[PDB]
Amino acid sequence: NLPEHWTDMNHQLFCMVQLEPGQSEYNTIKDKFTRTCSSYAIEKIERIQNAFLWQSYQVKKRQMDIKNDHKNNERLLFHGTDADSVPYVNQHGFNRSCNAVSYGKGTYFAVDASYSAKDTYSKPDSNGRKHMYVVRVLTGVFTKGRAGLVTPPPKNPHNPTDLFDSVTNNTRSPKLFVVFFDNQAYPEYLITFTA
Amino acid sequence: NLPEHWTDMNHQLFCMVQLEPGQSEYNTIKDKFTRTCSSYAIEKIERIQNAFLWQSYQVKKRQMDIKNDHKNNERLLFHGTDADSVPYVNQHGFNRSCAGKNAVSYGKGTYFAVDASYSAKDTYSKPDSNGRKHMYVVRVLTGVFTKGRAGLVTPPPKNPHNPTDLFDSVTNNTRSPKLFVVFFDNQAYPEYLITFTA
Ligand SMILES: COc1ccc2c(c1)sc1nncn12
Repeated sequence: NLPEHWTDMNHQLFCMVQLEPGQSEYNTIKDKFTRTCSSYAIEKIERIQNAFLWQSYQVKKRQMDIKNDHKNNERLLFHGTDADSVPYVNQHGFNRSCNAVSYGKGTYFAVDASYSAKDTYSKPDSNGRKHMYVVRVLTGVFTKGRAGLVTPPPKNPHNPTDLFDSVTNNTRSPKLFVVFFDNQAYPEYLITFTA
Repeated sequence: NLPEHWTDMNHQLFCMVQLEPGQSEYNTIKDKFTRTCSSYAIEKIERIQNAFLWQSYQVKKRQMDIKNDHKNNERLLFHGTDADSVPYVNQHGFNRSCAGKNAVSYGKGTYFAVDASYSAKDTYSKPDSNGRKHMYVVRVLTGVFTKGRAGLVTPPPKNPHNPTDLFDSVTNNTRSPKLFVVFFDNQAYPEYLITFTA
C-alpha cells in the first residue's frame, strides 16, 4: 500500500527521489524548514521511498491508532545527522543503538528545524553540507522524559507494561520527542542544506 | 493474519494459553526442551498470543523472505529470562536495550540459544522466589548470519564497501551455531513460555 505521491520504482523497494523545486510537494517541505531555517541554503530535497520501512511503520501506526482509540498519534518532526549516517537511515531508519540522551536512550526528533540545524546534529561535511530528515513520528501519548530511560515510562505503576508512546522535554510545549522502538519513525524527506 | 488455531481472544489483543500434555503442540515443545534439559521438569507450557508482536514479526519475516529470496530465515530457539522480565516480554517482546552482557559476547543484542540447556542456566532463567525458571521458545529471523564480535550494535555488513547491506543476525560459530544475536525489534516472536523447576 505505497502512498499515491510516491513515483514508480520499476518493481524495486528502495529509491531516493529528488523533488522538483517549485512543485507543491517541494514547496510544502521547504516551507516547514524555512519556518525556522530561512537563513540556510537548500541544495536539494529528496523523497525517501523505502517500501519495507513504510510497511513496518504503517503497521505500528495502525496498532497505536487501535491502542490509543484515536488517529492523533503522528507528528512531522526533524532529525539532524552526519553524512556517514544518511545511507543507514535511508535504508534502515532510526536506531536507538547508534550526543546527549538527557530524556532517555532513544532517537531524538525536534519540533523546529532550527534545533536539528545545530552542527552537533546536522554535522557539516568537508563542503559545509548539512543533512536533516523530515520524519513521520508516532509520538502518540507522551510524558516528560528523564535520563536513563530505555523505554517510555508506564502510564500507571499499577500496569507497568502499559507504556507512554514517547517522551518529551516539556508536555505543555514540546520541542523534542524521543522514541524507543524501531519503526516508530519513518524518514520521509532528506534536506541537504548549508548555513 | 492471526493463526486459525489460536484461541478466539474476543477482540482482546493478548492471551496466554495453557497447553495440555499429550497434545502434539505441547509434546513437540517438551521434546525440544528435554533433548538437552532432561534433569529439569516442566510445570506448564503457555502459547503466547500477542496480536501486535505477531503482526510486526510476520511483516519482518515476509520482508526477509523477499530480500533473501528463500524461506530458510526462521529458527525456533530458546531464551532464558528472570521472572521480573516475563510480563514485559509477553507484551512487548525482546528489547536489546534491556539485554544482559553475555558471558561470551558476539555483539550487543538479544541472545537466543539452539539448546534449552544453555537457556536453562540460572544466569539466564533465574529461579524466582518459588524456584520457578522461565524459558521462551522463540521464532527468530536468523536469516543469513556470520560469526559475531563483541563490539557489534547491528549485524555487520556482508560487504565492507556496502556498509548498509547487513547480515540478518550473528552467531558464535557459523559451522556449528549454538547461539544467535539479533539487533532489531520484531525479529523474534515469543511463541511459548516454559515454566519449569528442578
Ligand atoms: C536534547 O538532546 C537532543 C539530542 C538530539 C537531538 C535533539 C536534542 S534535537 C535534534 N534534531 N536532530 C537530532 N536531535
